[PDB]
Amino acid sequence: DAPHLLIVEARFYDDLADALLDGAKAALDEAGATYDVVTVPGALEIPATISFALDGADNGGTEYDGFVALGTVIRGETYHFDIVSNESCRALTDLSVEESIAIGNGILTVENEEQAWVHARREDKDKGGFAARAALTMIGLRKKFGA
Amino acid sequence: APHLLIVEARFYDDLADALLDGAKAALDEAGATYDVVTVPGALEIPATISFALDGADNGGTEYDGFVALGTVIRGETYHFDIVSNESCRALTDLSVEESIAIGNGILTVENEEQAWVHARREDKDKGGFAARAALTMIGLRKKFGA
Amino acid sequence: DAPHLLIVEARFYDDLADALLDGAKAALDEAGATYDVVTVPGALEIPATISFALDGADNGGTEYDGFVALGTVIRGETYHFDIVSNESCRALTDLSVEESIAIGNGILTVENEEQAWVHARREDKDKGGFAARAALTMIGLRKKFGA
Amino acid sequence: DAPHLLIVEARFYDDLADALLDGAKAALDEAGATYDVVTVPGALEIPATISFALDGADNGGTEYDGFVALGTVIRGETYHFDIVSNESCRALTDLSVEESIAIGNGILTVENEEQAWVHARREDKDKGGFAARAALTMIGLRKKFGA
Amino acid sequence: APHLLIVEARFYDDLADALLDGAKAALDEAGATYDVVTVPGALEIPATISFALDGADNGGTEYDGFVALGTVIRGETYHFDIVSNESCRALTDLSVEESIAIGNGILTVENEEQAWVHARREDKDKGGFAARAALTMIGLRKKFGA
Ligand SMILES: [Ca+2]
Ligand SMILES: [Ca+2]
Ligand SMILES: [Ca+2]
Ligand SMILES: [Ca+2]
Ligand SMILES: [Ca+2]
Repeated sequence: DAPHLLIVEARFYDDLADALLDGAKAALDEAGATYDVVTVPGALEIPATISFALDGADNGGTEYDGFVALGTVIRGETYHFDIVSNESCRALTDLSVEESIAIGNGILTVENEEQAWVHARREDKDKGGFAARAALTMIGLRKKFGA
Repeated sequence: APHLLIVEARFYDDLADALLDGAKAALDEAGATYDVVTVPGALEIPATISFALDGADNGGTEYDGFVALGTVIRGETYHFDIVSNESCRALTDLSVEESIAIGNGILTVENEEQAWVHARREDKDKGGFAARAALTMIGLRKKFGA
Repeated sequence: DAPHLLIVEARFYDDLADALLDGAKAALDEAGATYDVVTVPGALEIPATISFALDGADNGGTEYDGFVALGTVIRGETYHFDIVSNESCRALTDLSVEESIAIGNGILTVENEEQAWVHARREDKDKGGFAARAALTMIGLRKKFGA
Repeated sequence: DAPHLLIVEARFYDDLADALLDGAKAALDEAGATYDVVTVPGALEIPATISFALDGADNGGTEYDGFVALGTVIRGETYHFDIVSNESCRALTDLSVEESIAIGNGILTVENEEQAWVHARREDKDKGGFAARAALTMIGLRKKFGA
Repeated sequence: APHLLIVEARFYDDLADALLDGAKAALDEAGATYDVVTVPGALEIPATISFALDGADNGGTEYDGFVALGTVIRGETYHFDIVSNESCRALTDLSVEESIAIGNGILTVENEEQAWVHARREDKDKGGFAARAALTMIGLRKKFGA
């Protein structure tokens, strides 16, 4: 009965990811919703992962009620960052419309390493927390419309 | 009479009301009915409409059009610009893809001040214009027999 | 027998829109093509409008040979303009590919009122006319390939 | 038996376009491939044209083995150059994946007339020849995977 | 064992060799096999993978995953950010659209020096990471039973 979410986390900063993962798990537990957790090389692999789960569920696998996307992108000195942030947000959003699914977007786009934690921890910004609530919020509507 | 679905994203309850007020007014004045749901951000509006569309395919509410409302001010963080482009993009695509009437009332201003100059139905009434856009599209959608 | 296209115009500035429309109409008349005209609030609603026409044609509705999209986007003070410029273009481009249809893109993106007129007027740059001519060229290619 | 490609050229600057087309045609000649040439007014019209060709093939029309897209965008005064550059590239790439086709991308995006010649001329950068060759390369990979 | 298709876009033969080397090493180390095909630019990579997928359908090689390699060095012109943007965009979509495992090894650096820092396996081993990324995605793809 209680929604079972699939948390897809992209981690390069074990410390940071742990903050978001905790943040997301926090809000989810308080809401009393079960969940699994898979790990991917980067934010860009999050969409495909969700896509894998949907395909699996269509083959009798776990039929998730919603998904939470966690990851951290910091704009360093290389150009391989602005692209990740944009395209990940784009893919996730399209996937959400295309597959008519609930997806909490916790892919944080931070400038420096500092803001990464400000937004990471659940005590401060708790962006991982909002992601879960967003997910559940979306799961709620998804249910409401009986999609 | 057209039954619209108003999907709003709200972070600043206040600003969101000026917009929902505008949208609701415009729809009321045109004699259109509607339901209202809420989402945490502009980016979730596309998916919400998607749900409604799927839901209607399974005996759910058969909406005639949609009204998207939200506010995205460019502050300092980068999690603003991207939200603005994608929301607009996803909404536009959704409308073409599903061939549906969508009133785009997602505001993209530079500051809190410009937000109300667009929100309040006393000013630019962006919410009202969005609702009217929706109605316009619904009318076009019918005229063509889509 | 002669090409019949659907002019979809987004009109905020009534005068500018009349100028573009005059341009589009003059070019279409000159080639011997016919057309219907529908109005929408903004450039962003043109792709869907065309989408409506295509659907309606699949239901015994009007069968257009091509489309002309007319609109005027003036980079004002608000940031809500560069978005309309990009997406309208991208949305139209995709639609033309996705649906293999002839679309003259006459959505102007100008810096101000002055350039709007410089571009909208048939007497000057005639973008409405060029968009119509582009639609006609595309219809020609479309017929040539037998699509 | 030799590859037969369709060259879709966006033609605005006649001389540059001729250089470009000369580069492509020469590259296709040297490899023994044949080609048809169609003209559109802008780069944004190339993807759809290719779309028509594909639709026509299904309708008993000419079956092409690959496509060469030629065009020249020079960042000038209008803001309708950054959009054309990105969206045409995006549209073509998207089209190549979606339809699994061989497309040589010779749409040039240069800062000025001088660089346009440096790139367009077969005797220099020969971007037209590169695109025609890129197209033949993709046709080769296409046959290789038996697609 | 997994059989991958490495699609490399190569202009700078030296950098390409680095990435390829790094990718092959990471795949052999995991016991995965692979075929290598070469394209002119990063933008042809998505379509190449598309050809593979297509060919599989006709009794052609069935790949369990793909590794895309290329290096886009932002020069003095802006026609590098386009290639960089659209290739990353196209691969991400193909991975979602076809639900396949794709290791993104397309490098987007500021200068040549950085390319080598990312290309060399002794360094940031981006080629190896893309290959590893692909394996991970293959594992996950298996886990969910995609
Ligand atoms: Ca002046
Ligand atoms: Ca010089
Ligand atoms: Ca095939
Ligand atoms: Ca090891
Ligand atoms: Ca097979």
